[PDB]
Amino acid sequence: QNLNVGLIGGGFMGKAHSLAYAAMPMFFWPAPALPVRKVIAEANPELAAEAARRFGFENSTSDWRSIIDDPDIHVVDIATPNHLHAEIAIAAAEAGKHIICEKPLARTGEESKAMYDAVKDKNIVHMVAFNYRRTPAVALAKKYIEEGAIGRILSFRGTYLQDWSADPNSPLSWRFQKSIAGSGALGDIATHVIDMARYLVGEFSAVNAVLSTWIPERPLQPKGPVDVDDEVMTMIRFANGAVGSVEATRNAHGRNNYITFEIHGTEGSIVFNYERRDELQVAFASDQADRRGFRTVYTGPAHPYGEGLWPIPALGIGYGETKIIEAHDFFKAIAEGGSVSPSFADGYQVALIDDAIVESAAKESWVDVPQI
Amino acid sequence: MQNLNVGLIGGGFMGKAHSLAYAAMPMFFWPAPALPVRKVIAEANPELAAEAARRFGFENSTSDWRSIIDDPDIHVVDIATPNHLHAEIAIAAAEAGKHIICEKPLARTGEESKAMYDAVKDKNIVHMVAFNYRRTPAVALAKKYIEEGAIGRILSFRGTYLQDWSADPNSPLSWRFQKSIAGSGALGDIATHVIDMARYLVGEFSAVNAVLSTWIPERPLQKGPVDVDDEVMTMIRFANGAVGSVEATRNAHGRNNYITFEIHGTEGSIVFNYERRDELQVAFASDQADRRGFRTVYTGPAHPYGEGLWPIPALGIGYGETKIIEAHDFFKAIAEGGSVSPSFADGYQVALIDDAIVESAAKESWVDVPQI
Amino acid sequence: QNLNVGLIGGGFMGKAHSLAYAAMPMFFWPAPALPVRKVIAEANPELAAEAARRFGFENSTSDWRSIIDDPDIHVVDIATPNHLHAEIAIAAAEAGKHIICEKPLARTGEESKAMYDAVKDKNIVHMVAFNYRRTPAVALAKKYIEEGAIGRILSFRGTYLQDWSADPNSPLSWRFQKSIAGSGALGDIATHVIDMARYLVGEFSAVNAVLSTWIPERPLPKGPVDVDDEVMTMIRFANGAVGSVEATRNAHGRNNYITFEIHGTEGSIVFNYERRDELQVAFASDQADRRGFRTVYTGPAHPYGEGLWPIPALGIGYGETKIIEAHDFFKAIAEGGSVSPSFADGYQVALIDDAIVESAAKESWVDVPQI
Amino acid sequence: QNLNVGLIGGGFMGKAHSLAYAAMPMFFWPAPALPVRKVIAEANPELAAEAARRFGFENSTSDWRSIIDDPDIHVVDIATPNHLHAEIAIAAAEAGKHIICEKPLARTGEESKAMYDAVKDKNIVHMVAFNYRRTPAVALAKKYIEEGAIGRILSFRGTYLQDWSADPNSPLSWRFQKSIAGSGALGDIATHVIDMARYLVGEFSAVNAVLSTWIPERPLQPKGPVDVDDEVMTMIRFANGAVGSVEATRNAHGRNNYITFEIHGTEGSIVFNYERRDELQVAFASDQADRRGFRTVYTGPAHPYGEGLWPIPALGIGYGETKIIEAHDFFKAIAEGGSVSPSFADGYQVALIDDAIVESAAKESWVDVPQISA
Ligand SMILES: NC(=O)C1=CN([C@@H]2O[C@H](COP(=O)(O)OP(=O)(O)OC[C@H]3O[C@@H](n4cnc5c(N)ncnc54)[C@H](O)[C@@H]3O)[C@@H](O)[C@H]2O)C=CC1
Ligand SMILES: NC(=O)C1=CN([C@@H]2O[C@H](COP(=O)(O)OP(=O)(O)OC[C@H]3O[C@@H](n4cnc5c(N)ncnc54)[C@H](O)[C@@H]3O)[C@@H](O)[C@H]2O)C=CC1
Ligand SMILES: NC(=O)C1=CN([C@@H]2O[C@H](COP(=O)(O)OP(=O)(O)OC[C@H]3O[C@@H](n4cnc5c(N)ncnc54)[C@H](O)[C@@H]3O)[C@@H](O)[C@H]2O)C=CC1
Ligand SMILES: NC(=O)C1=CN([C@@H]2O[C@H](COP(=O)(O)OP(=O)(O)OC[C@H]3O[C@@H](n4cnc5c(N)ncnc54)[C@H](O)[C@@H]3O)[C@@H](O)[C@H]2O)C=CC1
Repeated sequence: QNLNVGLIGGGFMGKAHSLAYAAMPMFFWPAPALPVRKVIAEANPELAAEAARRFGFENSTSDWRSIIDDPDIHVVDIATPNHLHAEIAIAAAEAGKHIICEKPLARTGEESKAMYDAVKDKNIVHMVAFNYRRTPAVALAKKYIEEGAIGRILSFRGTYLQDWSADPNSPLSWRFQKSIAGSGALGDIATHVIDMARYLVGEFSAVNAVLSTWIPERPLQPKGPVDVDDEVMTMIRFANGAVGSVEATRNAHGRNNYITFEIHGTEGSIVFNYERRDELQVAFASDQADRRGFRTVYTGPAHPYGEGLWPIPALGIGYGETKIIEAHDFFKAIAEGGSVSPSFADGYQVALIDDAIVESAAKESWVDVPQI
Repeated sequence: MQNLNVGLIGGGFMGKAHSLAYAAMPMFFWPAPALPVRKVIAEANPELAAEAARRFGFENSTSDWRSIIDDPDIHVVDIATPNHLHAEIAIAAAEAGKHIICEKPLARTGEESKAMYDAVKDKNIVHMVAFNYRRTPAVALAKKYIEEGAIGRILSFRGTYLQDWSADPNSPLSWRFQKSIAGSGALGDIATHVIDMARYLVGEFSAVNAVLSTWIPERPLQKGPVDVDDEVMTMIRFANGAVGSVEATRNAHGRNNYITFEIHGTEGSIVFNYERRDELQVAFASDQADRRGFRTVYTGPAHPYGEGLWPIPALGIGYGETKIIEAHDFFKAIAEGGSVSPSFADGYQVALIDDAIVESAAKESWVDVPQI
Repeated sequence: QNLNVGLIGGGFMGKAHSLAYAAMPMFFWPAPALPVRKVIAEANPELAAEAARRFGFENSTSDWRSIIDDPDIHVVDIATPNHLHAEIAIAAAEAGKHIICEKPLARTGEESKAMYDAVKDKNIVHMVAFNYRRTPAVALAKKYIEEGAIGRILSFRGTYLQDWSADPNSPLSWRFQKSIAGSGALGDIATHVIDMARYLVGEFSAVNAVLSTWIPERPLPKGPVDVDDEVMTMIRFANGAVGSVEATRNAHGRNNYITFEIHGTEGSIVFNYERRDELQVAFASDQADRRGFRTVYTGPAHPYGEGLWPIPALGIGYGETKIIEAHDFFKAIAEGGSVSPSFADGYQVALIDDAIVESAAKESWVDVPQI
Repeated sequence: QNLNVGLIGGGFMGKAHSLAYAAMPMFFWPAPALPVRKVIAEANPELAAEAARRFGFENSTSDWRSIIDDPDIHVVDIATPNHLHAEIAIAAAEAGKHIICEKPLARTGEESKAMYDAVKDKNIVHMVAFNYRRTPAVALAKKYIEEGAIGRILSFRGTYLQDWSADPNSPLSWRFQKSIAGSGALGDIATHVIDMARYLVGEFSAVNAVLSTWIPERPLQPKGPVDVDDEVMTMIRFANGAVGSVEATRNAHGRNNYITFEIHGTEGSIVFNYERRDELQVAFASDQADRRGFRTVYTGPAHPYGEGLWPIPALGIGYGETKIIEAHDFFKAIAEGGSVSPSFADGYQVALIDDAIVESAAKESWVDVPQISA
């Protein structure tokens, strides 16, 4: 069975998404369904037609509403900047389309809520693209935790450290503009870590945070204001009694895409570093005392999703494989008439955690995270 | 834009990696040198062939590879079969005036490989052997440092390829363990990748001195004998006067896809580990005395091929990106009427090196490597 | 010149300190002064006598006051549990003796204050034994920072993760009893990280903390743990940087994992004591195609390198940190100078700990009093 | 019991040796015996007196013969360059002293044979100072192998890679002079790896090697010739049927004290890197399939020698602890009327391997390695 995709935005995530739709059935065969790259929307006709050629779409448009109104489109895939997520998803939901939307779901908790409300009562699959939790090593961590293999979780530490804008001469873009992005590091990269904490540990009860801006204006490439955070650090109380912290920054020289976590359980520990994403480190307390420590486990056929990936460990997982697994599970949900995680429910919950972090930093005090 | 019809022969492991490369290359390298059309796939029987076409997105399928050779509208023949069919298929393709990419090793013996070289060497066709690991961005970056003189003159090279997927004696007797099909075991299957790297980064081999080992002499079928090497180690004299060694094995517990090198130059060193392929390690002698050592460099836009890959370092290179780069350079050679490296000339030189290694092991002496 | 040492405590730190006194001049020659292991005190005569023979002291005693009252003694070295730090240090200061005291300085801010007040108007050398800041790699980090090589510091992350007590059957030693220890992970190990932060970044302005006890009772029949197993705190530095420190006794796979990561405007530095020979430094100024963390092995080219091993990676262990400590302590004494960290630093750390405890109790930011 | 030590030479090993004697009882208590730093010899009386003060020796001399002839000296510790090991050890053995000698035992197999022949019938403890095998990680690897925990050994790889002389302006010290040193990288650093190979895998059956000199002259401490190898690589056939190789060099930028090995067994693998000596990496085939790989094990109380070292893993092993452990075992053998490994027998076997490597390199052929009993 074919599912006709309408992809809105042909930039960085347009590419990664197009790769996923091209490759997914090659990896996961027989596929839950066959993606058809039907129409791509971009900001003007020339951009759109060029994107269609590059990414292999059958049609282009400069008006995304023409995708919403097309009765032959089954999936709407939102790959635009954060300011258009809600308007597009809400239209798509009203037209009864399945939706994958890039993170953060929207710019604020309130805007995210409207998207969740728009889908929560329809029999459509809705997904927020936190692809990093589908790194096989992160799925392997989940497996170990659910089996009890590290016991009860005490403590979680999570980072997302980057440096692509660590230079003040690096130009202003929508990622530095509150009106567009909603927040800086918090929305752009801390949300990936937060989803990861929710996935592996559980729901957040409360946060206590500090937001920092290090580079308050950038050249327009003549300068404009950066009115978002460059860096966030937050302590966390988890609803199950665990404690933790998350730190994200755009200003860590030497750190490129350093999404990490360290989890301490009563019977073991798990460490992950996405810069070496093929590896998961796991220390089991039950190891004999003279041979006890972290094992470096390379993901392959024996680990979650391994049947759909490469025939030996360390043949190498890249960014693409994570989007491929994401597309697979999205399509599986559609084909099976089920739901997928993370959904717009997960999207909205994160946006509420973001609001709580901002409020916490403003008031310099603990803030309870409202639940869903 | 120029569209080239590909006939792929084999829909196994490399059939998948190759299909991914043909679907993805234009998305990464845009504007593309030419657009691959997945036109026909050949497999061992008609049911296999049709299923592989559905899986890998080929328009047509056949159980007979000759029908690809004889089809005037196929521009590219891509040989992804086991080693016993490389020569017959490439020689047919050459005679039909097709561009050819052939999986490594080029064939089972030096003499088979020579017949393939002789068939293409005086034709105006692009011919390539699929030593894709040299197109890991980290390896291309190593080449850049070297050719720039940034580590000075090369003194010594150490290369490995350590695996463990058949380290269990109950792993069965596939074609890779059968000399009549494979030609050799670890030597032809995995040492050739390291030998190609050594030729690319250091230069031509002058002599070798080797030991071949078989640790598991019989396996279950699907009982039968293993008549190839499980492991090879060889010393090398390079024609430029550097020294080195290469070691490959199927029997190193904990080693998954551990293709590595370490190069010592007069002014620096380079160390590469494919299990962490995003990284190149480089130590420059020119560093100030109190801040000298190996730098871990993560590949991205600033490094070779980076313009066609991901927007920041450590977003993550996998196996697929190496095949995408290989496909890009193959197609660029075709579009531009040039040649590509490594070619059948390279494939044949490596077959001669393997033969010299076998001779060496048998005679327990240094053997000069014949030049093509 | 000889400096006569009176060492109080013959346990773990007794052994490390005795090693430092025995080895320091072999390493740093000519030496600032020659340590004489003159008297070791222990808790009873037989322990003391055995400790003097094991550690090579001229004399033993089962009464630490015999050291204070011995006019031959130049140096009092306090290697007892935390409850005796204050009374011993104060008596030694009143006797005009140079003092090194193990961390934490005392059990609380107030007890620490008494120790500081006893030395602050004197010119004796007083030192608190935060020896991890004298790992050569950490001193290297300080050098890079002071040179401006990573620019201005924005952010600090520090850990001390251990697991020696992660098993609930691990017994109720003095480190788990508030009356003796003062606090748990916070006093015992987080203080090393706080010291490193103060050394590399600067003074703490405010803290916001959470304290956790995971294992509330232990075999002595059992008894209650009334200290923290784990602490995490956010930090505002006086200079405007931000950071955090995390320490725990409950991290399976982590043995002596005292680490930091510093983000400056022109570079980053990472250190991991479990691989203490290494310092990781990333300079923004690296050419754009060869930029990232370089792993620097400490040796002759690096701070303290003239007194250590002749090549990098010959190997620094725990003892070398203590030897360097002793070296600088004795150099201060012999020149009539002061040493860092002093009891001023020890007391400042003790104020930071009190602010951390207070912060955790009140679940709010607390300003750190300055001495 | 007190054992009087006469140390000959107060250079770099003088210091590490003096540390071992001063510290060993603090770590391993009760001690087998108490080392006494009685007399140190150096090459002139001013050096000797200065060394005695630096290293805490009671007495000094400029004539090491006065240590041999001193009836109150129990232990002779030879820490000179390679050219004096033999003359000193042979005189100490004839005088009935216990002996620890620095590696390599002597300059050649023949000279090493003389040393072994002088001790093998005497009732003395004799030791060659291959201290790196007493890194606790390496002792741990021995434990795993002897237990059968990685099965039968198929393959061994060892390196000793350094760069302290990778600048050709680094001066022509004795280490670059064949007449003093006997060989370059081979004798100075490959011998440590060869000892580990013997200890962990077994005896060598044959070798096939290449020796390289990259920098053929250096400034004198005007220039002189370097007439030793900078670099060695050798393939190995082990007597038990395992294969392997060893590589050592003075010319590897970024490598400081990179003594490593990788061992492949039928049921697991072991990897060690001295630049991170606190760690041993071990991969067990028996791990469940979804949690299988190299474990990074930090050495401490649970591991060999752990009762004498630090109370938790990763408090930190440095070079000195290896010398302490070495002195512990040496004194233990003296105190118990026993012997220790590696002895002059082992020293001589290594010198024979070196000779075979040299010969192999010159003939470009496999050379069988004689056993010390031949
Ligand atoms: N899951 C992940 O790992 C990542 C997610 N993201 C998210 O993906 C989304 C897109 O980010 P990037 O692709 O990096 O941004 P980008 O700036 O590379 O591309 C966004 C594209 O949106 C197009 N666009 C703008 N207005 C439009 C309109 N009215 N109609 C059609 N197209 C329009 C632009 O022309 C541009 O090409 C963002 O929400 C971002 O937060 C971004 C990077 C990674
Ligand atoms: N460059 C690299 O990194 C790698 C290269 N290789 C090489 O690729 C080649 C294929 O290896 P794999 O894909 O691993 O083998 P495979 O066994 O996974 O697949 C080979 C396929 O060839 C098909 N085949 C056999 N006879 C055929 C015929 N007459 N016509 C059409 N198809 C036929 C089989 O049905 C099978 O599906 C080999 O030469 C191997 O050495 C393999 C793995 C990796
Ligand atoms: N890296 C570092 O700087 C470390 C510092 N420490 C600190 O060192 C101090 C001692 O710790 P450890 O040596 O590990 O404890 P420990 O329990 O090993 O030894 C303490 C010794 O003090 C002795 N003692 C008790 N009362 C005494 C008295 N009245 N007179 C003489 N001796 C007495 C005990 O008999 C015991 O042998 C503590 O303040 C601790 O916080 C401990 C470990 C490491
Ligand atoms: N086990 C290990 O890890 C190491 C072993 N070694 C070995 O230890 C030995 C000494 O090497 P280093 O200490 O590095 O050399 P060095 O050159 O630092 O010291 C040698 C000392 O021997 C002294 N000496 C020379 N002739 C003498 C005489 N007739 N009487 C008394 N002393 C005399 C010299 O004055 C010099 O101070 C060598 O055999 C070397 O191969 C060296 C370094 C490390």
